[PDB]
Amino acid sequence: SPLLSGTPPQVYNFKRLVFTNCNYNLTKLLSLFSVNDFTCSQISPAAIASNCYSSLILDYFSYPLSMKSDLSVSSAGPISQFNYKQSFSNPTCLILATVPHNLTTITKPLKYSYINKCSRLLSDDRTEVPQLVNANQYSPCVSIVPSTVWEDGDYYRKQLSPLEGGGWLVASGSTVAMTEQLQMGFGITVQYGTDTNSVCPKLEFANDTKIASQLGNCVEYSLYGVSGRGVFQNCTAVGVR
Amino acid sequence: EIVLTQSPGTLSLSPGERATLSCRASQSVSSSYLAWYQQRPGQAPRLLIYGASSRATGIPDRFSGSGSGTDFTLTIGRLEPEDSAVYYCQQYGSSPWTFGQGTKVEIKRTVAAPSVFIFPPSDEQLKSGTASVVCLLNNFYPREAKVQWKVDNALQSGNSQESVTEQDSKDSTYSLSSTLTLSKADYEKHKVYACEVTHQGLSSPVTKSFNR
Amino acid sequence: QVQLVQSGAEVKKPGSSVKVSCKASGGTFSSYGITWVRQAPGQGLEWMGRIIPILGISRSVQKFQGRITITADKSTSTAYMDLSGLTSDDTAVYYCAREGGSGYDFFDYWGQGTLVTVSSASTKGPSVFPLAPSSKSTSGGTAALGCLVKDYFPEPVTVSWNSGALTSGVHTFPAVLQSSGLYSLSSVVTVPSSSLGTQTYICNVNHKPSNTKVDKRVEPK
Repeated sequence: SPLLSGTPPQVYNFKRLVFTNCNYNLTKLLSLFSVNDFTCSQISPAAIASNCYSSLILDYFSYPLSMKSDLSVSSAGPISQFNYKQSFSNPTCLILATVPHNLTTITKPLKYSYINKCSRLLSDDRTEVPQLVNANQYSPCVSIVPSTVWEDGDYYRKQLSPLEGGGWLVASGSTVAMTEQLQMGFGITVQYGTDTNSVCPKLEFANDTKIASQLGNCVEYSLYGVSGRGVFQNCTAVGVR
Repeated sequence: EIVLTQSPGTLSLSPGERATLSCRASQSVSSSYLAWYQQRPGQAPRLLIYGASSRATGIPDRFSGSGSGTDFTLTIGRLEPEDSAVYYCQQYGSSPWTFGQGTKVEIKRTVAAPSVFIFPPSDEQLKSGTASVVCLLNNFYPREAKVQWKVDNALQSGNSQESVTEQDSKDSTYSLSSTLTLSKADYEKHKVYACEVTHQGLSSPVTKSFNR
Repeated sequence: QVQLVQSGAEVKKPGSSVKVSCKASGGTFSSYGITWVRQAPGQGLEWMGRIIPILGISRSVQKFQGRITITADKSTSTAYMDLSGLTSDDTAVYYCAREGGSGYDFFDYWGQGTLVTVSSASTKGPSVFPLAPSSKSTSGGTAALGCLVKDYFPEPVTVSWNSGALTSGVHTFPAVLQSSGLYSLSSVVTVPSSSLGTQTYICNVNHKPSNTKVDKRVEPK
């Protein structure tokens, strides 16, 4: 539900939703979008729809289809290196979706911006060390870069307080033109458990396994952990409900 | 892109008088995103005010900065003769960053009865080319000085060319160099050459004499 | 506090290429852009572009886009523009200036400036002209003498006296166009050293295009 409101944040400032105990129907979400690129690594794209995990992590942001190439473990550009890197250790699906007209309250950020470069200029003479984002890490240059970058190419720098470490955590930002429909990117990072799994598809039983439409037949029953075999019937209530 | 107005432009003010410079913006800019610069006669512009409020590190706090949203005013509380310069308001607020038209400050101190000298042609370019005489008018205020060449006691046409230097940072005075280049051969019977000066300075037209 | 030292008046032809080189005296391009700023002769400053050698990023104004490449060599720490494909209308003095970042892009320290002069006419040498001090002048205060520079085409010519020593009464007048595209300017100095004079072997002139230097001695006639 919180995914369907407000202005979704830019790529380097992706919000997170961690689900450690619930039942998920993903197609009940993807039906609400017009899915465009469903690419998954270390688990099949269909397999991410029905199997139980230990924790399901979902990240969402605004990412145009113009540069779907940058967002994967393949690229060496700035999207996967200074903006958003997802763990290669555990399974990972990546959806690149689109908002439809008939959907409401998904408001439009003015433009898609990303951190082009993030370096540190040492407190010594002129030595430079790039900053490479580890597993999700919010890209430590995120302090200077505002939520959205203003112009085509900008330049944000700060001076770390002396020791630590005298090095200008310099950063730059670059934007891309607006598209008529908000084009979003989602990343699911599921990881299994030792022997406990607590997020599973919501599987509902049908009227075959229903007490009604079976009155008068000898049936097996399993009600809230009490199992046996018998015949159910309709009668006036007794005992405490 | 923001076209922007400035102050009236050339300003005549005595030392110790407050000076106000305006900077209206045609398009709205941020309340504090404009920087007032000062460039001296013949040099590179030096930052005076940044953000329309703060002062540049090492700028005497006569140069107050204020104004917000549309109109930005630079007010110089006291004026010395080392303020004669061109001031530009740059709005680093929009894109691309548009410099101001620029205002010229002229510090109004003295009227400097001028000093007129001739430097008549000598035998180094009287041995090639076209010679030229010259009239130096050293130390004079203000720029309202006119020089007409007099040749053999006969007045001359518009074949002159007068160049006047900008006021000195401390002297605040305006020196001139009216020149009369001539055909290299034409120095026969024109025994005398002179420049006639009319100024706020000195009662008369101060004419001169060459002979030699 | 880094002083910025630039290059010298390129004279190019309408349809050429100029690499103006701004040097970062210190050895230190820190987190600090170089922004370039035009100024047409007798006019008001513009913006032309910005770079950061720390990141190699460059940005240019829309009008000058497709004609300008602003680069910098972070290791040797020297920044350059290269205005290729330029017309006669770009004859202007170009400054290089230090950025500050995103919300603080005011131009702190500036370069001396490098006048590009672009028209296929000529390059002509500073023919220095007679000085000839006036005899009967002031009673000692100001004995005026000046070594004139006429007949040269491309500006600049800096004329210091005493090779940059006598800096106290060197009045220099801006060059004014003559009948030809050439223009002329005059240098004068005041001496109290009336008869003889101490240092009178003076008048160094430097022409940036021609690279011709002329020194002459003043004699009271």
